[PDB]
Amino acid sequence: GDERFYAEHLMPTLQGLLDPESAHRLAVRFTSLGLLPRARFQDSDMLEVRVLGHKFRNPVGIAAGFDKHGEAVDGLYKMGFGFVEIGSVTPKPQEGNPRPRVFRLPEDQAVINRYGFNSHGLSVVEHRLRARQQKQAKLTEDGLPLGVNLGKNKTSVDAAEDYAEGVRVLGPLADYLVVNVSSPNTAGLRSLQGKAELRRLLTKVLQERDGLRRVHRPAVLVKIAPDLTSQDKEDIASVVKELGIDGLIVTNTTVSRPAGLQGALRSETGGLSGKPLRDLSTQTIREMYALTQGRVPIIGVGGVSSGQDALEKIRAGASLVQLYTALTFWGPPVVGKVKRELEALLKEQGFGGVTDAIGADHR
Ligand SMILES: Cc1cc2nc3c(=O)[nH]c(=O)nc-3n(C[C@H](O)[C@H](O)[C@H](O)COP(=O)(O)O)c2cc1C
Ligand SMILES: O=C1c2ccccc2C(=O)c2c1nnn2-c1cc(F)c(-c2cccc(CO)c2)c(F)c1
Ligand SMILES: CCCCCCCCCCCC[N+](C)(C)[O-]
Ligand SMILES: O=C(O)c1cc(=O)[nH]c(=O)[nH]1
Repeated sequence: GDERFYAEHLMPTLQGLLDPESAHRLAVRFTSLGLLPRARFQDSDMLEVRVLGHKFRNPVGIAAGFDKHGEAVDGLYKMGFGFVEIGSVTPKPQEGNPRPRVFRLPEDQAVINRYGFNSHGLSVVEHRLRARQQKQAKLTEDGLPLGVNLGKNKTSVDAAEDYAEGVRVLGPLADYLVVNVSSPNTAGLRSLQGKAELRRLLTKVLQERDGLRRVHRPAVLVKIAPDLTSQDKEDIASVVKELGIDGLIVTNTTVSRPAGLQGALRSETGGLSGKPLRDLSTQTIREMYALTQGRVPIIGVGGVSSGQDALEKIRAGASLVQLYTALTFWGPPVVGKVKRELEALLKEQGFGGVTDAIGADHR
């Protein structure tokens, strides 16, 4: 009902009137103000997942980058997301790259962005989250956890200290933290995915995390690129198991440009998201699940806009999934759509619930 209206009329009209960055800002504002109908979909028990030390009422989250500064968290839960991830947040405020820096590829159901970690900074986000900290504690108890995605400043000399500062400041306010070493839009950042740098970096992050008081001690996940070599992936899996990293987010956007893209803006610099990333992401999930023997929780992300997309990532090894780009095309109704379709497919394929389907392709 609302799905068709948003998909065929409202969203195409917003896109026709507004450049993508302006449209994004409007979306965040409307969401923050709750200017959206409370999702009518009631989450069934078979969508519940217990992972990362928490209950998730459903496995569909909002990916990092939509609410970079923690301004729309409650509105995103109202939209029906089972968990919310904000960020990336950098230690100091920074403006990001010059405009234009976001591009729609409607023929490909894709987006290219080169925002460059535009961030209000840790202090501002800290105070935003503190203003609703007890509300979030209740939401988390009720199965709606909060993740905080940490980045590094453009002019930072010591990347590990940037992430450490993020752990110290926002760790106490998060159910999980994400060490984002896979943005394609910060020079040198992805090199932090290399084995030696990654081990040093994550050792420091986990030390800082372990130093927080117990009820303020988050899970720590690493978010990785879809563009890794086989060697890169082996090394990451090894470091993650060695250090006891709590999970992986798989994947960030791709700097590849798959054959067949039709969008006029396909050769813009930046990370590509949406459908052209979908199966690249799913295969990266599949590989990382195998390399970690299924013992390391994966949040699967990239090109999800249907129950089938979600279930493919879950069967490949994901315990949870996220989406972003689908929102920009389908609007808020896509969340209920994915959940309804996912429940139906689980039933069709003989799964008792999401948990039974995690990694099922490997078995
Ligand atoms: C405009 C835009 C901004 C993003 N910003 C971030 C970010 O700040 N940090 C991050 O870890 N991922 C960021 N992402 C990546 C998404 O979290 C996600 O990994 C990726 O877009 C694939 O999911 P999707 O195909 O559903 O959009 C951003 C993506 C887009 C499209
Ligand atoms: O190109 C982009 C884009 C690019 C890069 C990042 C983001 C976006 C992005 O959010 C977007 C785009 N085009 N349209 N939207 C968009 C616009 C909206 F108004 C809403 C929205 C949210 C809440 C309530 C209501 C009204 O009920 C509407 C929405 F979800 C998405
Ligand atoms: C082998 C992967 C090649 C690159 C990505 C493949 C994209 C598959 C097409 C499904 C997209 C649906 N739509 C509306 C976006 O065109
Ligand atoms: O801020 C950005 O440019 C950004 C960060 C990130 O992690 N991923 C992405 O696609 N963009």
